[PDB]
Amino acid sequence: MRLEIPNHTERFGVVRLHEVQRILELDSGRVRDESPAVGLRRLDDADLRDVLEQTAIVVPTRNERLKLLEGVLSGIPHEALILVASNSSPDRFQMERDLLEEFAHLTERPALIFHQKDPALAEALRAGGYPHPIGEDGLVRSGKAEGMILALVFAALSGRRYVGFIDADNYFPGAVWEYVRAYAAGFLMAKTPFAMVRILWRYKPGVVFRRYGRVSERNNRALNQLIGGVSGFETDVVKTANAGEHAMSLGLALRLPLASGYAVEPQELVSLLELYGGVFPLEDEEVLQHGVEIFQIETRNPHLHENKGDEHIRDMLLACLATVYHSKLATEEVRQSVLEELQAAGALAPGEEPPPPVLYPPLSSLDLQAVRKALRGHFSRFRVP
Amino acid sequence: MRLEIPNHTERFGVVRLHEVQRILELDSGRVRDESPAVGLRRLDDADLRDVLEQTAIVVPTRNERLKLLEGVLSGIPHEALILVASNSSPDRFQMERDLLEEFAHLTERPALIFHQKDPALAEALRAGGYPHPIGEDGLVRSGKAEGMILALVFAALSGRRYVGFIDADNYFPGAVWEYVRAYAAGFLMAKTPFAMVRILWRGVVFRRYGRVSERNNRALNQLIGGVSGFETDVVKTANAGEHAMSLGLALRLPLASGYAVEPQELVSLLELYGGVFPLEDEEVLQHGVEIFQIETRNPHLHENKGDEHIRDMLLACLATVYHSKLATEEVRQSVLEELQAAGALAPGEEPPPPVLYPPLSSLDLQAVRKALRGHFSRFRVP
Ligand SMILES: Nc1nc2c(ncn2[C@@H]2O[C@H](COP(=O)(O)OP(=O)(O)O[C@H]3O[C@H](CO)[C@@H](O)[C@H](O)[C@@H]3O)[C@@H](O)[C@H]2O)c(=O)[nH]1
Ligand SMILES: Nc1nc2c(ncn2[C@@H]2O[C@H](COP(=O)(O)OP(=O)(O)O[C@H]3O[C@H](CO)[C@@H](O)[C@H](O)[C@@H]3O)[C@@H](O)[C@H]2O)c(=O)[nH]1
Ligand SMILES: [Mg+2]
Ligand SMILES: [Mg+2]
Ligand SMILES: [Zn+2]
Ligand SMILES: [Zn+2]
Ligand SMILES: [Zn+2]
Ligand SMILES: [Zn+2]
Ligand SMILES: [Zn+2]
Repeated sequence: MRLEIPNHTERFGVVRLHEVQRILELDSGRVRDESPAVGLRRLDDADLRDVLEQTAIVVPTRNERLKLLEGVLSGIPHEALILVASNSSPDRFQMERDLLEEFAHLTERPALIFHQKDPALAEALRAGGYPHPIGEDGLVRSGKAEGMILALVFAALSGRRYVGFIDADNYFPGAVWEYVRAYAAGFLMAKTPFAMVRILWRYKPGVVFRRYGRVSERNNRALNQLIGGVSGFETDVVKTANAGEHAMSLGLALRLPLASGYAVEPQELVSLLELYGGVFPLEDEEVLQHGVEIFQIETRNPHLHENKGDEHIRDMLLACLATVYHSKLATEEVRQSVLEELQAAGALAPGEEPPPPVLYPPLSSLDLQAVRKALRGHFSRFRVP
Repeated sequence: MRLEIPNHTERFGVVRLHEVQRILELDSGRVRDESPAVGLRRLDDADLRDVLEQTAIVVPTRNERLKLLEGVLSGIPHEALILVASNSSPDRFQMERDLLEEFAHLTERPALIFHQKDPALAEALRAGGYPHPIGEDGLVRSGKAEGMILALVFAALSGRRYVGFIDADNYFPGAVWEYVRAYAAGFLMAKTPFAMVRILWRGVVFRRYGRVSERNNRALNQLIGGVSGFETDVVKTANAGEHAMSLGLALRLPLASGYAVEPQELVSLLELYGGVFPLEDEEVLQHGVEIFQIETRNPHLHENKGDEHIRDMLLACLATVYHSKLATEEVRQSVLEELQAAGALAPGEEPPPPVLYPPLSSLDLQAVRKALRGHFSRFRVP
């Protein structure tokens, strides 16, 4: 894989937020006597795989066609561990388990699968002193976030260094291969234990392709405005406010609180800034000397995700602007810019005070020993030989 | 890369057609010390690339969005030599030359490019003892087939062993990568110098394209059964835009003109090496031909929704069979019926015997190498 080097890179405390990098070549081949370029990076097959050998790929699903999910699976590079994080209907979940098993079996690779609403996991969490995801029903709430949270836990338990997420509503397995390799590419270019990689795909000049465009644009702005509010300079750096397909080294993943809804992606960035932007004093000694790199990689393969959702669009916007409005870094100027976008579209007339998004605190607080203690008689269930 | 094992294999003279194989895993990793076997084919990354280091990948284009073509290029595995065969308008060709030059420089890899209507090549072919694809104007005829012929000449010259084709109307570089890894996957599983790999995929739109290719496939299978004496289901890639072949094979093979290119490749295989007619080629007699058919995980999602061509595609293919020297009266009539049934005059129906260029083997490479001497500069994207 050959990417561009980011021409500029926003600095913000110890966070280093790189400008978008285009991928020029999907597959760079095998390094020998190559002539060094200063404007782009070639990443060697070998090293990409070695990185993927330490990488967990979470595939979250809630009643997604089986064909699709199989498609996605066949597309994940061999070296990565697969975790299906399911929340499907009980029937479908079984079908998913059998699907994974055929797959892991035939391709001689380890995987894990689990279900969001599994009581075993709920007590596991709670024993490890992490009761926050559980609901009135005594089970973990439905929500992609809560699924990811549990996937993070497995990632942690399985000793993988990096976690990446790939959505299962992906028609193109070849795409998935790229996104996953691009994660590994990010982590290679990184020179910090604490790295994040976010995939985007921009569309350059309708119903779906048109008016979702102008919302990510707005969403992206509100992040840049948030940064601007602090540095005292405008910036156009953030282009991945929502980035479903994103990855992070586990060391950083466990450090970040997560939000509940569509708010999840945007929050991560806000969190990073609040935590490591040098404004509030910084506790974490190992981050203060290594810093955080954030990569934004522009993929060669389009994001084609099936749907039939309109009111997901409104919400997406709403959630992003919420996380910014309620940031401890939001200057008075930003807060109002944001509130005006909201009202002037769809949310509370007078009279707006957009719900503060609700935040699970970092997993760094979950005693992993307790969890290991608590699922001993079960780990062979989640595990798919 | 992991694939299914073909669950059967038609033997026809020394030709072996494999039943379709699904790719199960796009990327099987590095086989480093690994316990092999099971009922699938696993192909090591290292072996795959060593094969691509011997592979030319031809990208034909007539007047296609540049952004599409950059895409396609970006998906070709690094090891593979890129040949852009152009027949675009004067203006565009320039832009294409630039595009490629940029890409190859930036990614440090050899490419070549030519225009189908370049006079220098027409002179070269005529020198090579091969005037056949030249039109009246004195320039090479338009049509994809003619482009491929030229690209094969470049392939032979560049001394690569294996030639793959990839159409540029392709929206997903990821798909492109899978195709080219599949071509290598094919050649790796072959136990012969003479191998061929053919890729396929599985409103009221694509219903039209379906029933016709299943009809094109059926036609080819009928060709086979009429000879063997027993019906077969095996040909599923009568049309195969994305295909590859070891070069040794390609130069032995006479090429048809229209949408006859793909079907005719199979028919000529069967006629030359099916054991019916005298087969004299000490090497093919002794090594035989393997044809693979690989079902890809990534959809063929191209730039199209037009119906005039579709009929023509059917007519083309059914003609190649009708006019085969292997067709039986039964096989002939069955074609004629479908072909009238769809679109073709009631009485006087005898679909055009397609026109075929003789094998490229019948060409002197040193002659063309002499003739292109002052010109290699402009073809090679230096
Ligand atoms: N474990 C779990 N998985 C879920 C849940 N709900 C959905 N999923 C699965 O996780 C993915 C969520 O995808 P969608 O339901 O398609 O959400 P979306 O509206 O397409 O939005 C996505 O893309 C955006 C683009 O960057 C993202 O902003 C967003 O977070 C999300 O990933 C899907 O693969 C789905 O099958 C859940 O409650 N729990
Ligand atoms: N060099 C050259 N290229 C051409 C010419 N005409 C078309 N091409 C290019 O070669 C490819 C042929 O694709 P289309 O022109 O889109 O043909 P099609 O009707 O889409 O059919 C394609 O797909 C089918 C899939 O198996 C095939 O059956 C068919 O042969 C062809 O590849 C495209 O990249 C096209 O721009 C030509 O005269 N010369
Ligand atoms: Mg989706
Ligand atoms: Mg086409
Ligand atoms: Zn810049
Ligand atoms: Zn996506
Ligand atoms: Zn069969
Ligand atoms: Zn021999
Ligand atoms: Zn195709």
